[PDB]
Amino acid sequence: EVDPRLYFENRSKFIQDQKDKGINPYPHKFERTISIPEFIEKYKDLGNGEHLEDTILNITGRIMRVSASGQKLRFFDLVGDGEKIQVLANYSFHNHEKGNFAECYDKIRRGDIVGIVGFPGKSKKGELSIFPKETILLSACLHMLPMKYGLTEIRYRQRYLDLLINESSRHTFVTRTKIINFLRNFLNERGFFEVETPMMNLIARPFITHHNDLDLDLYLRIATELPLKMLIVGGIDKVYEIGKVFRNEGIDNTHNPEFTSCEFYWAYADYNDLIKWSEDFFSQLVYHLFGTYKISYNKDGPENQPIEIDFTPPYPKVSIVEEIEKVTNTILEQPFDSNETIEKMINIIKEHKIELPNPPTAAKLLDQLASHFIENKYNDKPFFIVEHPQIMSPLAKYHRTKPGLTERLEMFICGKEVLNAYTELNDPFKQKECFLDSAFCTSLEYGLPPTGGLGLGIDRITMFLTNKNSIKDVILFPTMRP
Amino acid sequence: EVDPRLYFENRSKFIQDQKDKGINPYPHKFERTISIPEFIEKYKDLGNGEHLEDTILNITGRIMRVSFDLVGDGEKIQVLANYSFHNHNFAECYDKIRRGDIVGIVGFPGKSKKGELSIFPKETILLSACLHMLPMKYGLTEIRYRQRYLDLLINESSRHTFVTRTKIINFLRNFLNERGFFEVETPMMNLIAANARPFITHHNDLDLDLYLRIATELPLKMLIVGGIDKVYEIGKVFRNEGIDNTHNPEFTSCEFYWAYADYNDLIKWSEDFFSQLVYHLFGTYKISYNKDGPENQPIEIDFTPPYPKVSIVEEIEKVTNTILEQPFDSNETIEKMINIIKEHKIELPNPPTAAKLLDQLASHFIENKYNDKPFFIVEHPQIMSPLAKYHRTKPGLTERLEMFICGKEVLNAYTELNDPFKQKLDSAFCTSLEYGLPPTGGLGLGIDRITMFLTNKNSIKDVILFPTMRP
Ligand SMILES: C[C@H]1CCC[C@H](C[C@@H]2Cc3cc(O)cc(O)c3C(=O)O2)O1
Ligand SMILES: C[C@H]1CCC[C@H](C[C@@H]2Cc3cc(O)cc(O)c3C(=O)O2)O1
Ligand SMILES: N[C@@H](CCCC[NH3+])C(=O)O
Ligand SMILES: N[C@@H](CCCC[NH3+])C(=O)O
Ligand SMILES: [Cl-]
Repeated sequence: EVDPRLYFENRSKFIQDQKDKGINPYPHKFERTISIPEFIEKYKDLGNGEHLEDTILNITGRIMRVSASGQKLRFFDLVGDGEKIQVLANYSFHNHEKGNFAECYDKIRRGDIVGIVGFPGKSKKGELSIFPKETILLSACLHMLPMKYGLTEIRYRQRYLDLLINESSRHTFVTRTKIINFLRNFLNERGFFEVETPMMNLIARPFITHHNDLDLDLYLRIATELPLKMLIVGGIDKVYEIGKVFRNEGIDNTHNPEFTSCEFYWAYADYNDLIKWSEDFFSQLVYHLFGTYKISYNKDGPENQPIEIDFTPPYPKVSIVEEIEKVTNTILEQPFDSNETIEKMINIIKEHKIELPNPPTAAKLLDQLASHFIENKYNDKPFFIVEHPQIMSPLAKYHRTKPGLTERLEMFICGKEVLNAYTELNDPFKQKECFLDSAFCTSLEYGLPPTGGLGLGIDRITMFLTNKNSIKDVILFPTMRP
Repeated sequence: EVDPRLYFENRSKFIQDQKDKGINPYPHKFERTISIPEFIEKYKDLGNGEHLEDTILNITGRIMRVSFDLVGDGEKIQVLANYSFHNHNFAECYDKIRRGDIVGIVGFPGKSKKGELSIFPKETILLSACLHMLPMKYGLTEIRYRQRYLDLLINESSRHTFVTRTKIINFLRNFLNERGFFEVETPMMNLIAANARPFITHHNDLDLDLYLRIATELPLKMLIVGGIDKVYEIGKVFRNEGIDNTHNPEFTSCEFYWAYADYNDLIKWSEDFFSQLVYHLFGTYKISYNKDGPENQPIEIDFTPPYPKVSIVEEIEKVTNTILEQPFDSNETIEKMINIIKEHKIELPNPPTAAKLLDQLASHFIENKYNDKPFFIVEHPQIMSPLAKYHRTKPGLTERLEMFICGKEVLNAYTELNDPFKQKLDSAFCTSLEYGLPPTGGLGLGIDRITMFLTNKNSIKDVILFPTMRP
């Protein structure tokens, strides 16, 4: 035990020595007849101690436990694609002509990738194993690997260690890819049409980069909203894009400078459809992934009791202003940026011991107030926070009966935002910035139909569905300090 | 012949006037019962002049011709607006409608005496006005790229072009997933960035200058090490470099990495995947392609496997009456190549490294050996190819391939190099290789060039929706 991190020294040597002896310890091809998970699937049902000696198979995996037993009989745990089988290497069954048994297995360390030629069977004890007549070294593992339960900050830097050791890690990311596919199939079913828009435009704080043979400073997209709308105008009535978006700001458990987003835009759809949409999409994904609508989620971390979140539609809808009003014994007279009212809000913020932001714009004052009182109204369910004001919501179309508000929604899971959508604004005159892009503004003048449109935070969604407290856990190689 | 300046102003006025009259010319919702393409599909088979007057339908589209022509989702139907049927003033409710306007109609389906399939309005609402005058059909420059929504609205080919792009991508995603691959997302921004100049940007609350990925190769390999034996990613990659017909600073790529697969597997792969996509999209393996532009006769490109394979060195050698003795970066040989470049009147690059000298020589002689078929250019040397594993029988070469269509590169792939000692890059990636990368084959596709050929376009600008233009 306790190797002095000289394993590398004594492996890097061992490699060169293998080259010196005429051997190639990194051979080009190994023609395999079967993947581990297939192996398990087609031999799960053998009787303890039954060998199929007339079946010669070629298999590959990574060694993960070199157990030894006798001298003329040696074990190994072999893994591939998230699964394990045993190897039982018997001096008796070993094809001697190719090589001396002891010296063909004395070589194999933990981590090594091997290629075995064997027959399938079960041990007396009933462990399903491969039985090698021959074992080739395909790609050595030069370093000592962490033991099971070995894992820190190393997970994120070196994901390949997480994926190799912690059976949950693999699951976590297999779930991410599921979700994304589910959604793509969800949307394509409904007739939507995936496109790609530009990552860099000419205009949240942005990431700014230069194009050398262009002499123009460009900007990494803070979102996918604008071009898609320009495409609705193009006459792609149902259009979406899944993909990375870049926001220069603080990093924390629910914040990464680059993150995956989906936005779809559905011509001829009002706010009500997007609520029907969201309730239908969330529930179905959750049912798809767990067979039940309810799930468990360790909000306060895995050392603390989980909570149960219930995705059965419908979900609640809360009117942001009416709640803050209700909950503060207060009226918030319009317009919100009026003098009288901003003070009334700052008065509230301080008097409930909460952090004032600078600038104190009514838009930001609302958001804070919301994020204190309302956002954690329900953890045990997802719910919507609807009808935000126009001065929070400048692409959101003016609500049709209620003055001052828009027809917008935001779905919240356990305090955090994961969907944001609204009846789009399509009337160029009402766009206060247009009287944004010169290009986008113009399009609106070519005539945007009534449209509803919706945005999802892929990672936060993934986070909840994979019981992670950090967004760093559900991204494969998050951006770390050096 | 109207002026476009005032047209905007007179419509902008017309909107305000509508609001003054209590009318809302941008109404929130119109509950439609049917899409145009559905309308066509469920009434294609009416007799000329037959009305189904007891069927009241709600439909929407964009007006495109006053005589009215109505379009939605790439298709057109007629509108016939009759005093006979109008729910009562008719003239003043339709004198209002301009070309471009989006409307919502309440009508019944039927055919004109002449057999044109149409909707018949009792009522027509203005849903979203078109404030500008639109291009006449067959009146469309640089405007296509800046304002794509005009291209998509007028030129029935444009829509096709992009519908094809999204097809291809889906075909490939289903192609790969079928075979067991596992889509992932890697980072767009790395600490250290193929051989290409990078886009460089700063993270504010990290206080650090990061690099837009020039490719997806490295992390995927680090994932192979992770034990995702079949892994792929489709997505944008950023290269600070020249723009032209087959070049955009940002472009879509797909790279998959296939553990335990040799270089040959990737040939089988590519020949499969190309042929099948081509068969999938056109029903035949052969396509037509206006290489020299649409004013010039097309050529026929034949995707029936197998495709040819050409040994880069052996060809340049063969074609130049020349031996190119190893090592290539030797003194004697570089000269022998520069001698060749000048003496066949071709542009020398600086630096004159043997790696670049090869590439040029290749791109002149070999790359246009076949236009009428796709073909492979295999076994590049190690000094061109530093992630490519050393070819197993031939010294000096690697086990690499590159599929070329009509002179242009669209696939690049090799038996990966997995032996850290032989690697002459990220401290992170290197390290992974020391944890032990199995034999793996891996492959890269240029989504946009592939699209370009399959959609008969001379420019890569045509198959990207909003290409990056100068203002
Ligand atoms: C496209 C929108 C749609 C609503 C859901 C989501 C809202 C937030 C935004 C965000 C910002 C940011 O700076 C770092 C993030 O990680 C996230 C994130 O995951 O979700 O993304
Ligand atoms: C994934 C790789 C594999 C070879 C096929 C293709 C090669 C080039 C890449 C490239 C570079 C560049 O700086 C500007 C580009 O437009 C393109 C492009 O789209 O074609 O993509
Ligand atoms: N751009 C929005 C998502 C789309 C909302 C509806 N247009 C966001 O990032 O929140
Ligand atoms: N990174 C390569 C594609 C993968 C080739 C095989 N590892 C390129 O951009 O050409
Ligand atoms: Cl070979």
